[PDB]
Amino acid sequence: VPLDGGRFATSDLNDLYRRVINRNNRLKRLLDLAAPDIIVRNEKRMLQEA
Amino acid sequence: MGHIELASPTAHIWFLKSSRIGLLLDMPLRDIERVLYFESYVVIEGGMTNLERQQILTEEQYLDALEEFGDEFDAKMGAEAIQALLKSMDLEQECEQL
Amino acid sequence: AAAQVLSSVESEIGRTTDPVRMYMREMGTVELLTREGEIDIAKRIEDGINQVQCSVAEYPEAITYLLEQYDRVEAEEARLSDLITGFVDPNAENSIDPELAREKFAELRAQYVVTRDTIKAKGRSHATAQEEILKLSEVFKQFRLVPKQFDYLVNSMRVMMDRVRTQERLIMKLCVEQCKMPKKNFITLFTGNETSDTWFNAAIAMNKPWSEKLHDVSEEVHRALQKLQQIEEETGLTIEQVKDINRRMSIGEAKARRAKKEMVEANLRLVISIAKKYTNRGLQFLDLIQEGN
Amino acid sequence: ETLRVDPTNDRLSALVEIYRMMRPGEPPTREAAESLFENLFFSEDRYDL
Repeated sequence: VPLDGGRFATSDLNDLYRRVINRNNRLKRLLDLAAPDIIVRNEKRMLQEA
Repeated sequence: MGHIELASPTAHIWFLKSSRIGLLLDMPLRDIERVLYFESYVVIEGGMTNLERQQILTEEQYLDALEEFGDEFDAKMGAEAIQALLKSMDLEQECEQL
Repeated sequence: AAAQVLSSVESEIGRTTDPVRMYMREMGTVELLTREGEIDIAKRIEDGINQVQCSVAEYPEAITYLLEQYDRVEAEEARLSDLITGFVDPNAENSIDPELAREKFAELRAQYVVTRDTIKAKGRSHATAQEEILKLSEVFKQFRLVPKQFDYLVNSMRVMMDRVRTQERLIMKLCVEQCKMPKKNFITLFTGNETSDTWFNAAIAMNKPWSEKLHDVSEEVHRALQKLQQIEEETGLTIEQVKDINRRMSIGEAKARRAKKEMVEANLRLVISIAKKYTNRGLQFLDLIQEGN
Repeated sequence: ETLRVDPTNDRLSALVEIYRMMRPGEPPTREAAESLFENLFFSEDRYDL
């Protein structure tokens, strides 16, 4: 929601959703680009964190 | 509500860390993670009994058995392989034995 | 010999909950190449790239598709859009000057119709005909196609390998599963006859009483022959001549991806080198790395 | 009797242990096992009594 002087305010679920969509996006961008699995593995463990 | 497809199926944490998935599969919780974290393969369906099912196989010995059996064996690594471990077994049959 | 410092220590890893020390565990195992590994494999990357460019040079329609698209844009009387970037583009080994795509374009007509009569006359695998199809492969690899439009011309066979193979699969899923034909004899006829319905009763001629009860699907087996031969009827190019492009392009492609696994993993920690000079808390330690890869 | 229960015998395995606890996970080499214990109780810039 907007606070007063241009500053805003967010719950902790907004940003924690952002770290899952991008990892569900970067993993999408790796598979088509014929990536090495050592990249595809380290993408997968960041989603497991996320 | 919104919904996202996941690229690979990933495990739920409240049925991992609590244990409900090792106790369900006869495996330690520490001996699950090495299969999840892309360190060690696990036997999906061993038609050949040289490796018994549910085995923590390093990448070194991974080449050793591959040349022996080719494609006649089954071994994957990751949290979709643990979906494949949960997929294989039978509820009522494995309840019959206990 | 660096696998044991993993496997005698990944047997004893300190219940490691951090995934960076899993990734940094692996990326230090590949040994770094100096001053020549980035050169002789830069050949091998490029060698397999232009191995494909000889095997896509064989498909007689793929050259003419490029022309028939070039026949469209320049004859629309006004075209300097983003198409003319991705086209033919012969490189000197660019604004496409409309004087030089005409005087350097006469040869793709004299290499077109001459390369028709000699393969028509007295042999298509003919040796004297071969050295004009060998001459056709000269004037096309200097026509270095931009990879935006080139991947389509590679993809034009990939959809035809499958359309062959699914029409191979539509013989195996429709007969072998149900009528119980043992496959040790069908592999004699794929190079045996492979043209028309002369093999169809020939496997019935081997009596074998599963082969008698075959009057319900009489309109169902060689029907699928006429549509796999529609690939023959649309191309005019024989089936193992497809399978000498399907087996000749992959080796150029299984050289490329195989070599890039060497060109990437020897240099994985140069990616982490710059990855800590923008390490300010925008995303993560790892979200820059997997972006940097 | 403390030397009874010890796994190691010299410096080249002592810096192994200081590596194999203070930095878990990582496959230990020589200088990274030297340069750690150098810097924990003998570094100027990272220690001051």
